[PDB]
Amino acid sequence: QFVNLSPGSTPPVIRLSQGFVSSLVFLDSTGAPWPIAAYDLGDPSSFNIQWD
Amino acid sequence: QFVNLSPGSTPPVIRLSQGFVSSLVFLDSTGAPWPIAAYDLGDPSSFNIQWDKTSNTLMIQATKLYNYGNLAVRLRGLNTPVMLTLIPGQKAVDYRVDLRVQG
Amino acid sequence: EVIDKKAFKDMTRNLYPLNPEQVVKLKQIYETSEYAKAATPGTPPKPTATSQFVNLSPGSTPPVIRLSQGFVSSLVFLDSTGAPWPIAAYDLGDPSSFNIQWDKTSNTLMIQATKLYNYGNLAVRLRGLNTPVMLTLIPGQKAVDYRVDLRVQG
Amino acid sequence: EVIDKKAFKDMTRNLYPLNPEQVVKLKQIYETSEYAKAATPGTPPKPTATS
Amino acid sequence: RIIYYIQAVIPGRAWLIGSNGSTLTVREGSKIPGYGMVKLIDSLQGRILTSSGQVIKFSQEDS
Amino acid sequence: RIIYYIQAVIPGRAWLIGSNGSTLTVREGSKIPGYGMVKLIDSLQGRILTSSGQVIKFSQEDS
Amino acid sequence: RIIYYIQAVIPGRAWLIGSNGSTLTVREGSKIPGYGMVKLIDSLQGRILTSSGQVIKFSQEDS
Amino acid sequence: QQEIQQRTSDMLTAATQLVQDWKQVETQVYTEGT
Amino acid sequence: QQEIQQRTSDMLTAATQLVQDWKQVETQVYTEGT
Amino acid sequence: QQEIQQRTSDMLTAATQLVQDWKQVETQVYTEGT
Amino acid sequence: QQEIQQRTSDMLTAATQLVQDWKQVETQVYTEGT
Repeated sequence: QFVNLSPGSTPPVIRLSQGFVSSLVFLDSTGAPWPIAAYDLGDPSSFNIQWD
Repeated sequence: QFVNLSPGSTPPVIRLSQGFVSSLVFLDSTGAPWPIAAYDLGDPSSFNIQWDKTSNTLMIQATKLYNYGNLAVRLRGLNTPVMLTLIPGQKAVDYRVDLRVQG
Repeated sequence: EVIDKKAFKDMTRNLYPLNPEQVVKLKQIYETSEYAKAATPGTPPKPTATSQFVNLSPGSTPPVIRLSQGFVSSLVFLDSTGAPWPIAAYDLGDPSSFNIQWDKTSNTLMIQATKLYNYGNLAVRLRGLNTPVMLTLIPGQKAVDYRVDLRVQG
Repeated sequence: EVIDKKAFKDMTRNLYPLNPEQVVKLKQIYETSEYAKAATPGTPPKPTATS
Repeated sequence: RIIYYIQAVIPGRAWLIGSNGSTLTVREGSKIPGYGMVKLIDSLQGRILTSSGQVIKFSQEDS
Repeated sequence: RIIYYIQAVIPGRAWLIGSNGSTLTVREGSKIPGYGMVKLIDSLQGRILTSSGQVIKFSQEDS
Repeated sequence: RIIYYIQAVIPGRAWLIGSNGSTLTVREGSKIPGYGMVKLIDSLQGRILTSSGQVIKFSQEDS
Repeated sequence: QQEIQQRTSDMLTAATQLVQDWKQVETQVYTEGT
Repeated sequence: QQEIQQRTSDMLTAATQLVQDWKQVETQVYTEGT
Repeated sequence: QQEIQQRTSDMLTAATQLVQDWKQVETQVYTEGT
Repeated sequence: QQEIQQRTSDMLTAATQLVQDWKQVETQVYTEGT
């Protein structure tokens, strides 16, 4: 997917399943990797995040 | 939204939801970021706030369903503090709000 | 063989005493109950920002600040030109009704009301002034002052 | 099957003994009690500065 | 002429502000210039009765 | 002309925004320009009744 | 013309994506361009009923 | 007739719970950054 | 007739379980990277 | 007739509570800045 | 007739065993290599 940061667009949706792992990788418009500065997760009893 | 600091205008409204994250980012009239000097939260039993102590982004989580409140934000260069009202439980949730401050 | 089915249906019934629709309706009564607990009586106050001029004459009346219980009101102090005027000290009567946050150098006091209808007064001494400034603090009105700007004569 | 409905209604009445409007009026009675406690007898004094 | 608005009210007193910015405080029996004699202070609903028949209220966008 | 939309509503108050970007807050008895006098604020279902017969709602793609 | 596909659905809402890549979210009473008025959102079995008689589903190799 | 008194006991517990829930008001928190 | 009261006991346990499950709200977690 | 005395007991507790609430007056706090 | 209740006891133990077996979800393990 392509993520648009306009103040009119809708946030993107991720389909998951219990006990399974989904990998999210972040690239820019050209496709090169974009390193992560920080993250913030709401409701940690329902999801667990692994990250180097 | 645009924030007017005239002594006649109305303070802005932030729509929240319980357990969800709302991001507040502070920009000037042109749109460049304005780092935050301090903040003050009334009723912390209803809201949870994360902030690294230098940036211009707040992460707000609502704790209760229908309890509403207010918030004070002091920026780095400004002398007038910024007043916000926080309302949960609407039919829309503000995932990210951009506030244009007049200066 | 029907013994197996009868034990199974009574068994299902004992294990899950509530149906799904009953879960939905019980959930619905519960949200209506917190909303009724959380609802506010009358009308809520109107949130306003104001600006007043302070006279240190021996005839004028001291200024009034409208507050609300659990809400924050910010007082910022400015001189006649409009530049900030830092605070030297303050003195609060009745601290069980009000809460004041203040860094020990700035020109802003931040006040929260603790009780519903108990009102008070507060004294502020600035750096250059010899005359102290007295404010009166009234909670529970039909308007709440989110921020008050005070222009001082000097 | 009507046993199930009767049990659900008696349960709802046992779990929440107070109606929503009753929650609202109890809140009104209660805030009125603080207002009556916090009111001051007679007239309050006039605040003055003198010399 | 001059219009007065309620700034604050408790049982007994009322603090009023005028359109010129002057602030006053009044009790049950008191003098108000341009309105007359105060007859009743009603702390609920924000109404002040005056001997001339006028009712003193809050400003409408500031109330 | 100008169209107003509900930004937030609680029992008692309602915060509205206009198509010009101006924001207002109203209570049960209040003045609205171009619509008339407010008759009823219904916090559930997001409807505001007006003396001219109009109903004030949320924007449809923003609600 | 444009074809819409279900991306996600809960009771109440449904997130849809179009063949142009645009994403929308809808509730029970809402406007959809080119299809009409939504009549029923069925969270089980992944079906959306439309006033024109059409049913909105998942893409077949992406479902 | 006796139902008034059983109702008084469940109601008494619920109203005491409601008023004690209405009593608490917590202090605000100020965060300083550098 | 007595079935109303047996039903009251299994139902009481289930409803208490449901309301205590609806009570808990947990704090969010912020992760810092360098 | 006996209702006067039951009323005396709930009323006695409430009036004692009211007068003890009217008794307390707390000292003011002065804050020094540099 | 009483067979419903003996059946209720073996069935109760088996269903409790089944639901407690359905409850557990274990955390994933990440392995780092160098």
